[PDB]
Amino acid sequence: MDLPYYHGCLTKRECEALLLKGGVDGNFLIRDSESVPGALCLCVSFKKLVYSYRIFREKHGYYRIETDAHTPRTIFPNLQELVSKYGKPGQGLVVHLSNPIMR
Amino acid sequence: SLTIYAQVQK
Repeated sequence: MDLPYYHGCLTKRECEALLLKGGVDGNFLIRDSESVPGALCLCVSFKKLVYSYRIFREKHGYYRIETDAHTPRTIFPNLQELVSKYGKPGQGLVVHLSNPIMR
Repeated sequence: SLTIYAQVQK
């Protein structure tokens, strides 16, 4: 991958160091998941903590963000359209996506 | 850690 806010070389602590000493809730980036290998994590700052949402790549190249058990399966044909959705308030996250931390 | 894992809710 290719997008500016996707960091691939990036530990959890490193990302938390870059998200928290950012300032505003709404700081976000994408990184590789450490728990589910091959998955991604949308990470955003909110209330002095990072909130991570795993992203699964599926069969035909879809991106499937982890939704809870009472929320419809929500998939995106690419990654910028997933980030485009969560830039809008009240979409299911703890805070919407405001400030991209670039690599 | 200082990361909370969460799921989308809408």
